[PDB]
Amino acid sequence: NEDNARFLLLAALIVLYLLGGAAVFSALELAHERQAKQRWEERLAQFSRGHQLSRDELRGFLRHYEEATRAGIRVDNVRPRWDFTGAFYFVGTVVSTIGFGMTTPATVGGKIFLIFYGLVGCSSTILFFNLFLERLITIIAYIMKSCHQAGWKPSVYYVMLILCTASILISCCASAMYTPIEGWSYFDSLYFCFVAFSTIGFGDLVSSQNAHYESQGLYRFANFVFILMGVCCIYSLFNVISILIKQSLNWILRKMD
Amino acid sequence: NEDNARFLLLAALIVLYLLGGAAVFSALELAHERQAKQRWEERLAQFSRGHQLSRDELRGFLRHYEEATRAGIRVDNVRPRWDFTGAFYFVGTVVSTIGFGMTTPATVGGKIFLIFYGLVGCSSTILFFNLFLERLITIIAYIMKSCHQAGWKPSVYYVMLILCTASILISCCASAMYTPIEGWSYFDSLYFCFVAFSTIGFGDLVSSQNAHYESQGLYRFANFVFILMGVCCIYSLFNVISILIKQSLNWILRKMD
Ligand SMILES: CCCCC/C=C\C/C=C\CCCCCCCC(=O)O
Ligand SMILES: CCCCC/C=C\C/C=C\CCCCCCCC(=O)O
Ligand SMILES: CCCCCCCCCCCC
Ligand SMILES: CCCCCCCCCCCC
Ligand SMILES: CCCCCCCCCC
Ligand SMILES: CCCCCCCCCC
Ligand SMILES: CCCCCCCCCC
Ligand SMILES: CCCCCCCCCC
Ligand SMILES: CCCCCCCCCC
Ligand SMILES: CCCCCCCCCC
Ligand SMILES: CCCCCCCCCC
Ligand SMILES: CCCCCCCCCC
Ligand SMILES: CCCCCCCC
Ligand SMILES: CCCCCCCC
Ligand SMILES: CCCCCCCC
Ligand SMILES: CCCCCCCC
Ligand SMILES: CCCCCCCC
Ligand SMILES: CCCCCCCC
Ligand SMILES: CCCCCCCC
Ligand SMILES: CCCCCCCC
Ligand SMILES: CCCCCCCC
Ligand SMILES: CCCCCCCC
Ligand SMILES: [K+]
Ligand SMILES: [K+]
Ligand SMILES: [K+]
Ligand SMILES: [K+]
Repeated sequence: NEDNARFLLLAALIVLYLLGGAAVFSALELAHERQAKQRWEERLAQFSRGHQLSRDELRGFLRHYEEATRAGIRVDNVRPRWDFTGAFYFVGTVVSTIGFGMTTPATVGGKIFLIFYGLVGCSSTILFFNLFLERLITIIAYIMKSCHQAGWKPSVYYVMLILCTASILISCCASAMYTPIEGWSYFDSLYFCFVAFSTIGFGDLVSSQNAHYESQGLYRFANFVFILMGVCCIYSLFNVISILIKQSLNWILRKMD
Repeated sequence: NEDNARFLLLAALIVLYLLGGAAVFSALELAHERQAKQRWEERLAQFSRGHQLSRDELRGFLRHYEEATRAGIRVDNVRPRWDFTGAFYFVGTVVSTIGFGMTTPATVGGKIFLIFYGLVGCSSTILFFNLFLERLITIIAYIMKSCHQAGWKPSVYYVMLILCTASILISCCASAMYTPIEGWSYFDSLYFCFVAFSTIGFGDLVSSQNAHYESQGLYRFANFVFILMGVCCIYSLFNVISILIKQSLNWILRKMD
């Protein structure tokens, strides 16, 4: 009966959390959306009136451009898709369940292979993350025992603090490189780092997609290393916080009578 | 020493898997990409020649259109963002780490709140999935014991088979709709179902945004229910397959002596 009660309580809390977040986000973003839409409408009217064009022709042209954008054509000199390096980037985003969306299959035959490839690879990546967390806990215990000098296993709180510090340090180090090389601001770099490391992957900001990129040999290697370490650390942090939340739910159930 | 060897072996296998997948995907998609690019170039040249517009003006117009698209403007009629239900959809995609990308924050203040909101919600969702898997295993054991009529826990193989069957059934039932409602093909519907249920979320196909949507009350409820069940089942399947892969790694390590 305890397990069922815990399940039901967690479901109700998640529902309330979703409702509150929806209200807050709407209140934050509605006015900016409306202003942007009005600005676009004014620009489109100005362009249509300037060159004595018609709106149906512009609609057809924009539909063709949407198709071209889906194909991969951009406005500012992007790197080619579906070469060996681009395919490596695509499979890297697929196996980690990030899914930026900058490159997607378009043919029948590529989609079946995507289904089977992902089905086989995602589980292996999850196993890799679990083994990494176990190794990190073991090395932390060994270091603590050696410094004091099995039963020296650290508590959950200290592991959480260490993971938080490591995540912050890695994010700052990665942003310090993303900021100059790209045309991004520091806060935007931190936002991109959080979105990528959590395996959410909105796709609004994607790195290493500018055709000629100076050295271009070390940059891709550094990008790969940074993304891998960030994903591992953030996943471990999520698991530890989930354990703590479960303990809190147990306390809430015990208190209520 | 065994743990370190298993870690190293898994890393090497994943690297080889990535290389092979990259080669196959490139060989599958390069020609289609090139054909699409040539088609777009021909269309753009035709339009520019026809309407006597210079290249730079068209480039500026397309840059403005990209800026407008980033805020939610489309050539077809779509539902507004950030009213109250778009926010519900956005937070639902955020907490489950799907990240379609059809709606993203654009203001300073909405990005910090996103960071903290996701940090707190993703762990709760992971805990919910784990509790669901435990409950499903327990109910399977109880049903098996009752049919035969603790020590009646099923093997991993039977759980994997049951999860596979449930995933296939849910995917087919969900694809029964989305086919006439949005005018998709059946294979495209299955592809979208797999991409969404695995929490990859490319964003090329997104459901339930066409402004007027007939009933629009039951359709959203059904969409929510279907996505929730699919995500739960596919995550459970991933965990079981990871356990099996770990057993296989142990076997091959033992064989190597
Ligand atoms: C060596 C350890 C093996 C484990 C690998 C597991 C998962 C891969 C995870 C993340 C890779 C992120 C994609 C970045 C690729 C960029 C390459 C480029 O910019 O061209
Ligand atoms: C009642 C169980 C509580 C647990 C909820 C946990 C996670 C939510 C997961 C998936 C929902 C994503 C789909 C959002 C669709 C919104 C519906 C619409 O407007 O089209
Ligand atoms: C341009 C870089 C493409 C290849 C980079 C992958 C390097 C991974 C091999 C080292 C880990 C064992
Ligand atoms: C238009 C639909 C918005 C609200 C739908 C959410 C329904 C889930 C709440 C009931 C389950 C506890
Ligand atoms: C005792 C059974 C009560 C039902 C619990 C399930 C509620 C959540 C379903 C999504
Ligand atoms: C006992 C050896 C543990 C190996 C740790 C691997 C390094 C992790 C951070 C790069
Ligand atoms: C151009 C400045 C780039 C600095 C990157 C090095 C950060 C330290 C990593 C250990
Ligand atoms: C222009 C310098 C870009 C590469 C810096 C990263 C060096 C490797 C650090 C691991
Ligand atoms: C003896 C342990 C050497 C470290 C193995 C791990 C190296 C790959 C980590 C990415
Ligand atoms: C003992 C009852 C636990 C609830 C099982 C139902 C989960 C699936 C509902 C769709
Ligand atoms: C037009 C929709 C026909 C299919 C709806 C039935 C879905 C299966 C519900 C169990
Ligand atoms: C036009 C009918 C669309 C809604 C069908 C789904 C009914 C709810 C089934 C759970
Ligand atoms: C905690 C509930 C938030 C208020 C809901 C508003 C619905 C219009
Ligand atoms: C462009 C090919 C690079 C190959 C990397 C080395 C493979 C181990
Ligand atoms: C065009 C045939 C592709 C086959 C995909 C791989 C099947 C497992
Ligand atoms: C170890 C380097 C700390 C991060 C430097 C930040 C510089 C903007
Ligand atoms: C241009 C290739 C760079 C390879 C980096 C070194 C690999 C260990
Ligand atoms: C198993 C595939 C070997 C790597 C192929 C490299 C092709 C450039
Ligand atoms: C429990 C139902 C929440 C209120 C629904 C609001 C729909 C506009
Ligand atoms: C300017 C409003 C910021 C709201 C987010 C604060 C996070 C605790
Ligand atoms: C239980 C319904 C099976 C799926 C029907 C498919 C009809 C196109
Ligand atoms: C239009 C509102 C539909 C609500 C579905 C029933 C909720 C249990
Ligand atoms: K994900
Ligand atoms: K994702
Ligand atoms: K995504
Ligand atoms: K995306």
